[PDB]
Amino acid sequence: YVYHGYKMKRCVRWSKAPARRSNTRAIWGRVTRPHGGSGAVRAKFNGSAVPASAIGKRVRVYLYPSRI
Amino acid sequence: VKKRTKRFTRHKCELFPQLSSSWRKPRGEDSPVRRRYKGQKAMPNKGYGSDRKTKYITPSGFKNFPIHNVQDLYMLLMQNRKYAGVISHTVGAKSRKAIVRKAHELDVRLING
Amino acid sequence: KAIAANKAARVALKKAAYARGLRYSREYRSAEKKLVHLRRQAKSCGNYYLEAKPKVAVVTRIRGIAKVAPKQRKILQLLRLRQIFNTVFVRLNKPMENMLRAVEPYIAYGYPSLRTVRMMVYKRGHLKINGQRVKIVNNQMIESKYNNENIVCAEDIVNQIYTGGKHFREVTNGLWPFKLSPPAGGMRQKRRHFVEGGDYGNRDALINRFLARMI
Amino acid sequence: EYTTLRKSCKPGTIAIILAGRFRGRRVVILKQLPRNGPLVISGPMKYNGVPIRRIDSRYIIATSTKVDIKNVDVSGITPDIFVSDARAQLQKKVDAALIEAIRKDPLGKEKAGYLHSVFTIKPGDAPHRMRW
Amino acid sequence: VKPHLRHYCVVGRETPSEKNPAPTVYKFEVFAPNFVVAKSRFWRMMREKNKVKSTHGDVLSCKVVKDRKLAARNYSVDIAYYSQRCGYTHMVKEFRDVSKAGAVSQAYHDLASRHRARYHNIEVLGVKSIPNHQVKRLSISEYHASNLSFPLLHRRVKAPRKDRVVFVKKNTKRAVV
Amino acid sequence: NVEPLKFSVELSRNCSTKTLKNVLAEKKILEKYAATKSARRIAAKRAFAR
Amino acid sequence: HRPEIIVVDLKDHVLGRAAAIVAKQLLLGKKITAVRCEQLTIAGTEIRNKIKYLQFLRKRKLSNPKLGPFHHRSPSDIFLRTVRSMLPRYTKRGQKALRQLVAYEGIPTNVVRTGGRVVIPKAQRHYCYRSERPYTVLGNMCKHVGWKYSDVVKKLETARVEKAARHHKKTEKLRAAWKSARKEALSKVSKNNLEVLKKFGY
RNA sequence: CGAAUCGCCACUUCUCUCGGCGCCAAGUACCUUCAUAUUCACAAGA
RNA sequence: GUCAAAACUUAUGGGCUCACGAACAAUGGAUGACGCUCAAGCCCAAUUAGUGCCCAUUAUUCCUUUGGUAAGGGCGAGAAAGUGUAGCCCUUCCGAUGUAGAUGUGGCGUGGAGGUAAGGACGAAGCUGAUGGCGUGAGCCUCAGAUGGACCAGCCUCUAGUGCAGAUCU
RNA sequence: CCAAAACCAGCCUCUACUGAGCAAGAACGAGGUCAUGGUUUUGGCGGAAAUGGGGUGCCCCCACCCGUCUUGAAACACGGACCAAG
Ligand SMILES: [Mg+2]
Ligand SMILES: [Mg+2]
Ligand SMILES: [Mg+2]
Ligand SMILES: [Mg+2]
Ligand SMILES: [Mg+2]
Ligand SMILES: [Mg+2]
Ligand SMILES: [Mg+2]
Ligand SMILES: [Mg+2]
Ligand SMILES: [Mg+2]
Repeated sequence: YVYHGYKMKRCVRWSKAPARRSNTRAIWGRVTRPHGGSGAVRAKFNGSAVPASAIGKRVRVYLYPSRI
Repeated sequence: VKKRTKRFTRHKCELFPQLSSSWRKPRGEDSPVRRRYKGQKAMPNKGYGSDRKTKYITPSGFKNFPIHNVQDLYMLLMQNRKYAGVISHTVGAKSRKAIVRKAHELDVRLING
Repeated sequence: KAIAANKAARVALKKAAYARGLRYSREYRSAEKKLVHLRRQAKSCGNYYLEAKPKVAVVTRIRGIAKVAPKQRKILQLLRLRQIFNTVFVRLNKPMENMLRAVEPYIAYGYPSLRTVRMMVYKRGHLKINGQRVKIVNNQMIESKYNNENIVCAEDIVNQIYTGGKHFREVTNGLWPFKLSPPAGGMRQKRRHFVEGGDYGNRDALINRFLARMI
Repeated sequence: EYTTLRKSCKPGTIAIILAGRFRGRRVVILKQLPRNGPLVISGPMKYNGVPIRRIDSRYIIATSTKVDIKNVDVSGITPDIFVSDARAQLQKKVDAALIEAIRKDPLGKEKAGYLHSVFTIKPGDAPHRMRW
Repeated sequence: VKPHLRHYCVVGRETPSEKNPAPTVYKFEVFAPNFVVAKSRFWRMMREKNKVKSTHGDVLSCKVVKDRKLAARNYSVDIAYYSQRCGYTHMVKEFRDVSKAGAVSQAYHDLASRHRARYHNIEVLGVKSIPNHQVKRLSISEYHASNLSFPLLHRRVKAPRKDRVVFVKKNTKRAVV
Repeated sequence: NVEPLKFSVELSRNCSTKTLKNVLAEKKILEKYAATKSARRIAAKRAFAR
Repeated sequence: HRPEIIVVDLKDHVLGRAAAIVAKQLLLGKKITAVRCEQLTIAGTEIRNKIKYLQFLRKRKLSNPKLGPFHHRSPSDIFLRTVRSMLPRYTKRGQKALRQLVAYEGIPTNVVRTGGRVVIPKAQRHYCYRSERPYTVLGNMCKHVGWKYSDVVKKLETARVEKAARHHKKTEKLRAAWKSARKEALSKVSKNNLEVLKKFGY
């Protein structure tokens, strides 16, 4: 769940990659299991909840870890 | 990693300035809190007991042990990785100079050095 | 000295458990081939075969513990069905068939397959030991519980609680009543009888399916 | 040696990079590292600009397409290796071998072009319905 | 869907006694979801007819019966049923289906709708396959003609589930969901 | 569940199967069917998915 | 700049199914723009539905109708109310989603010539009604219920259609070019590609 | 002012009852830049 | 169907239905609302289809706590013969709601006393506190006062005029 | 400190009979997972970072004023403005 704060904060390569210092922030999870008989899945985002502001909003579900 | 990090506050302490936040068990048949309706405040119980080998352990990893004078430091000489002296609030800054340069020489930890 | 005598025993017990379950495997394969010949004999003879009646039901408490009457409430305690999806094997005496008939809305039951018996005893099986509820894990665990030259294997247990046993009580009583999980894929209606399209009551051999999702 | 690296990921297979700097890049899997270690996919950089470098098997999609690159000597890819002349020299020695290994195959002209390809989850696109 | 009701033939008898040393065996065709209900309906008729009861008898055979084939045919199902609104309506409706089991289950859904009649109120009384002509009923008679052609008019063609879509461009089948 | 096709062999109800492996063979209603874009489109999407 | 809007074309859709599907997508963040809400259908004769609406209109606060339930008569305002009744209209999550919906009578010139128009197959009238059962086109009932612009919209709908149709044969020479240009593209140098196009049906 | 967003188009963007393209060479020829950004990590790019 | 998790409105199921339909006369307005009508209704059956899913303080399992007058083992720092503490240590098992009420508590806390130990003008008590820390909790402790100005916490024993949102309490 | 991958364990999920069916049994293979256990590895961050707490706002969600006598209190039943000392 990628979003942004209003100030920059430490990111994964804050020092190695200055180019990457947004006030953009991201909250990671895993798809955990399918939810319902439709395409929905359950994502736990780490130990924490994802914020309720995230709702209705672009989650980005990555193709990894790959299986296939 | 604590069960509950919040205080178990008294019911409706927030409305009444006089009430201390400190817990009192609710009573009265109609108490929403002792009837334990789901939207209400929780009550303390045995189930919130902290894990028992991490209990009493401050984030430093030490169990605090009160200290008043330089002699107390030797009560912690041999268990200096388990206990950390917390110097009492009322020892003088005078005496604390003495506790502190000695709590340094002995390798005992101090919470407020 | 004793340290190794514990080996002479632990080695001798699987030698026994091997010998036991080799017999039980044969006593199953043989007993059923013999029970196929007869029903197959009879079809050739234009003739029916009255299959021997079940001598063991896997009763399962299926409603919860609230609002239950003093008579049903006692029968469930004597069945040791004190929670929801508890399970016990009770052999089908008339006196039991009259207990089961008294609390059927509270239970699902039927006639366990040998496989159903294996899964419960191996997976969900727990001995009572010093009142402790002890997960089965060793045959050592079983021979200590059952001081009985007959009952040594976990295969001894599965035969007793399936063949109907001479120690069917000696065995099933030393087992804590089984604590099954709710049937995966759900029940149907814990309120109606099975033939009503519900859940409770005798459901014959079908219990193995229902009880399989649980184990 | 030990390797649980999955059957779908074999040396000389083409393999989409799902993550990291080289997203969507088809990349031949040159070799798996000496222990159950990360793959060393290579571009070849002559094509898609992917350097010899390590990638975890979880972060690529091993396409069914491959190349019979048993002929190529990727032995110079060892963990101890992991832009300096010794390394710039290494891939040059390798990509030229790896690149010709691609040439030997019938339909080896597409695989050169197939490796110039960049994967992208375009809208309406359903990888889970995809096979590879 | 495959038929609602399997075709069982439950055979059984009152258990032998010095009272009745060589008891009659009773065959009994049933259409049940499963044998445990077929065995049940079988003991329903044993006490409602033979005064023998489930405690005192013993089913000798629960086995399901094999389908006659698969060709489309024609079934005269004879179905007694009950209600407060009607206490015992004998009623030979005919149904067109591939199997006795299918005609019968088809007769339960038919019977459950036109009559708020549950399975256990109903009892089948027989399910003959019928030849074309014997079917007095006019509805299925329409389907007898070897030359019958009809349109599949005003279809709702839902997509294969894998392909279904919430939003689509209007004169296209580009997805937009 | 079925979508009638423009093709249709002449035939009699309850006809036996070996009669059919016959008659459609004498027309190749099937081999003729795959020829159509309506058929190819189905095998086409069935090649892309495959 | 325009946001990722999707302009659902609501003609001949069931009112409440389209309102239900749309009301869900608004929650999933879609920024829908319903059009031709005049053309939404409802089950039953118009008289069934006028009486349903006039029983709606019959409801007002006696104490002060001014603040009472408001009986919008625009088919679009009727579709917005129908779609706000299907979303959490008091939480901000839903108050937000409702503002992400823009109903229009007809298809307005800002929304025309903006992109293709989507459709909701689950809310299609043919998908839903039994075809021979009577149905209420929505802008038709609401003309009888007070909407005053039912003929203003038809005059507009006539204009966009006659206009869109004029542009459809203004471009017939153009579309015909790409059809011809593309067919002769197969004959071009795409040889091996011509076989990879035959497979897959291109 | 750092942001979240991640297909476009006058081949859809009419009506009434497989739209085109884009996805790494402006093209099917792989000429040809990519590394050390050192195996995920907001795409560090639009 | 939306609200609402789930049939992104599933069925490659049957019937029935046009106007209503979905366990226990008067403020306008209630299948809960919308809306639904080849249903989003009713009867029936189903579960991917003649080749399911969602939600409990429930169940099961895992972690932790507490209780057991439960079962055992043991006796770099620790290893106490132990009801109870910061539990001597470890292991396993079962229990846990609760008004009136009963009981427990090396349970909390207050004024005083016998002791012990200690602190204080390098700042006692008191008070203030996005001072954190500890304890299930009553609470304790520390930090900081740009607060104060001189007393006083710990521990065991003794004691009581000992703990307050509510008495139309003073 | 944040991550990610792996390994092992655990765990979980995913023939027989019958006349095509079942009341029917395993196997192979693969996946998932540390809010499971043990094995590190590899990167990211490092006057600051980091975890925790605290504060304020929001979001989604849950949530009937307490005490009281009473079968029954959110009651259109009583007592209840605030605080301090008692
Ligand atoms: Mg149910
Ligand atoms: Mg009841
Ligand atoms: Mg970015
Ligand atoms: Mg939903
Ligand atoms: Mg209690
Ligand atoms: Mg006093
Ligand atoms: Mg404050
Ligand atoms: Mg007093
Ligand atoms: Mg009264």
